[PDB]
Amino acid sequence: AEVTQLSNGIVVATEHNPSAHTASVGVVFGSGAANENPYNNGVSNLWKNIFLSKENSAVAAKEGLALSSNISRDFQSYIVSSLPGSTDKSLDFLNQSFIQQKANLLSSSNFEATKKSVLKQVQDFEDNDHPNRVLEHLHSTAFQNTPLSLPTRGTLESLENLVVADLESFANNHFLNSNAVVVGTGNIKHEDLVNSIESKNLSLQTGTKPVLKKKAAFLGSEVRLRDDTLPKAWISLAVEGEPVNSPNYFVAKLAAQIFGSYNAFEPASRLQGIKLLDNIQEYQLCDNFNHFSLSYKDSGLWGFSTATRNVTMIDDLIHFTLKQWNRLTISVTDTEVERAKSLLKLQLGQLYESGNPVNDANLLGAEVLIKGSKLSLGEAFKKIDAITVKDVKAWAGKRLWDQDIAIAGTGQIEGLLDYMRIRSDMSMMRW
Amino acid sequence: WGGFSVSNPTIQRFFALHYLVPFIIAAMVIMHLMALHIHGSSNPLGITGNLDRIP
Ligand code: HEM
Repeated sequence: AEVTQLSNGIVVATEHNPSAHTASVGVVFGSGAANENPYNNGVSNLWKNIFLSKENSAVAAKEGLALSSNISRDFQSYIVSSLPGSTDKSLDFLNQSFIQQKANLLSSSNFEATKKSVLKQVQDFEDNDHPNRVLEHLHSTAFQNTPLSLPTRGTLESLENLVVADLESFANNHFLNSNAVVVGTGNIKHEDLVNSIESKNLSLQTGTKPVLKKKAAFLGSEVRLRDDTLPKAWISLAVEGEPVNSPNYFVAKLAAQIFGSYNAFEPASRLQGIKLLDNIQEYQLCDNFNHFSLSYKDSGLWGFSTATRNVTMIDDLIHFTLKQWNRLTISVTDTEVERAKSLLKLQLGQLYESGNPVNDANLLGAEVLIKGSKLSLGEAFKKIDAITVKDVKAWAGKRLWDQDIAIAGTGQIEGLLDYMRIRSDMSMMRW
Repeated sequence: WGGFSVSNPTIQRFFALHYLVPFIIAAMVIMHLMALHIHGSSNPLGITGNLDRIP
């Protein structure tokens, strides 16, 4: 009714839904693709993909289980999904996979069939998924020589250099209990799981903490992947944003909300009450964009992302947009702010209140790791609404106005201008 | 000369023509800059600029 949180060594967390047809259990390791290193990159995405190799996934397929997995930057998750009654059928199959079995998934016929498929995997991504590719490199340059930089799915380089002796090197350090959280989502009780958990003995590497690295940092920089053979142009730009559990966590998400997200095709999109939109549409400066305030444990990235078949006029594209961003400091309409608060809520909803347990897991697992607990929607909303204009005019005033940016891109970006232009559009001339 | 020698009708036309002409240079500097414009500047490498332009 307010989400449960109790620890007997294994911090056991759950979240009940009485109208759910199914449920899900799993673990979340409080160390992700940003706890790795330059040459072991993709180790966390390698771990995910053995966990779903036909072997272990045929086991749980007779049982009636489905497994879910994802790696982030600050965190890393291993979830299993099934019918709510077969709730022990989950917990046991989890127990087998992470304390019982070890080299049953770590075969020299398994691992050389997973790594020979996480290699094709990260060779369609950087090959044909430019919007994320661009998005990923954006981190690489903004957070260069620092934790967040390492692409979550790992470089094809440090991904052909890795054997099983390396899957473990990360496992036995960062796959602990004092870095994990067990989650219960969907259609199960707190007294169903934490019972079935204290039912099982053993302890893996107790007392052990996972290790640390130099805290992340940010620096104004570019990286440009020109490719004049690609029909469009993809660009992503940002400033040093705000972390998870930062005073302006919501203030910053409200700002993103204002300019928001465009799709020049859906007539619905064309009518949004966004000021910037007035400009961009005249000549069709782009095909779409969208904003964001990506928050991570140590640092953040407020900016936006755009694709465009309009090559001669990208220079305006970036211009109109970064000028709008100036208003946030000097001239944002209050009535804009309300449409923000309003729309944030709708978005922040379909995020948190989707009828899909697997999401409510990672969400829970990550948050109850970093701050300890989760924060309720009513808590969030109570904050969103407190937000004045002055909220947004002092946040932009430090974060946005005349601060270093972080551009990245690919496709026909000859037209995308230089760094002393772009960066300079962070401000406006004053008397 | 306007007469027997470089005399008075001379320095007076030399003043007037001194006024006129600099506007002719400026007129001409404009076509000069127009030519410059349609090809853009060269480089201390005598190769093509079109791969690494800045504004
Ligand atoms: C009123 C006198 C002049 C003005 C205002 C002028 C102006 C300019 C300017 C602004 C440029 C671009 C910057 C540069 O490339 O230096 C340029 C380049 C050039 N000028 Fe002139 N100029 C003058 C005299 C001349 C003369 C006397 C010549 C030849 C007899 C000449 C031939 C050229 C050429 C061929 C270029 C291209 C240089 C390159 O490729 O970098 N200009 N001029």
